[PDB]
Amino acid sequence: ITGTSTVGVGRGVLGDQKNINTTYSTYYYLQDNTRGNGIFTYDAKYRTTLPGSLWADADNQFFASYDAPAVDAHYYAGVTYDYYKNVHNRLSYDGNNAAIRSSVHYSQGYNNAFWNGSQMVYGDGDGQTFIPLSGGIDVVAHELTHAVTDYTAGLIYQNESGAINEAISDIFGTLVEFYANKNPDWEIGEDVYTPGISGDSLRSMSDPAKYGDPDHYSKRYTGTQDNGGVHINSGIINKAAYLISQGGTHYGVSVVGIGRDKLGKIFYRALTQYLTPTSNFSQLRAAAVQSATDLYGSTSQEVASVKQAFDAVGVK
Ligand SMILES: [Ca+2]
Ligand SMILES: [Ca+2]
Ligand SMILES: [Ca+2]
Ligand SMILES: [Ca+2]
Ligand SMILES: [Zn+2]
Repeated sequence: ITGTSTVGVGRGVLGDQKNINTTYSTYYYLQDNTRGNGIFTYDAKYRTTLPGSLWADADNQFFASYDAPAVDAHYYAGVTYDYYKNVHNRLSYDGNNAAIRSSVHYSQGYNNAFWNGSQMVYGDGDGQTFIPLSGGIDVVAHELTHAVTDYTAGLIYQNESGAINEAISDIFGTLVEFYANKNPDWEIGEDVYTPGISGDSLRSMSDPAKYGDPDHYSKRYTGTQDNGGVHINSGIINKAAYLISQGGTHYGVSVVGIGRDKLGKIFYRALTQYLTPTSNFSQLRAAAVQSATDLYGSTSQEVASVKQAFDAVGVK
């Protein structure tokens, strides 16, 4: 809508207060004009019809419990946009400031969130397996990174290339969590998964096997579930990425960490320069090595740590 850019205040899913960018024209809408061509948040009102209605509010105050997922989806889309702009010089997901759109209150008791090809969608959860999914910044950034992947490498959502696709979203979802820097960890979804159980998460990058996910190529899932295990075999790549950043010894191979910034720069380059739609794990290794070579030299510690980390998870 056309109006005056302004600032509202609201409470998110976890009860924390934040400021959000809004647009005023009779109502106050969740439209943020300060970022590229805009961030737009919609109410799907418990239906599956998308996008729903652009979020309208009478007083620019978003403290109703019904408002909370909209506040978070809107605010964390913001932070994610900022991460890509400030750290990798990418303007929105298409690289040309495309509008970011999100719908919340999608369906009823829906325990997921997804990028549908054109927008993010967030369920409310059923109140015991999940609370509203936009409450976790790693989740929001994971979903938005899918949009990024679709516009660059375009990894097919199947088998190994799908696992890479999922791993890239977890990796940057985690980097974005560290960027916004409030309780960052190497777990996925910990803020919104099982509200009545502390210490757990949906997936772990530091130890994927914690939840039964492979952490070595020899343990990869080769059946047909989950599109050939795109959320399962990603644990192998997630583990490599964790090692590259933080270091450690894994299956007897030792890896010197090079830290988060470099891991981000390497994986973003691999993603935007060398990965293609059918890249498999072995090609991801070559892409990451080549990336680190471009950035730090063939005989750097960085190239050596990348090699170390893929040897550790059994990927040649
Ligand atoms: Ca209000
Ligand atoms: Ca966290
Ligand atoms: Ca996390
Ligand atoms: Ca939990
Ligand atoms: Zn995903």
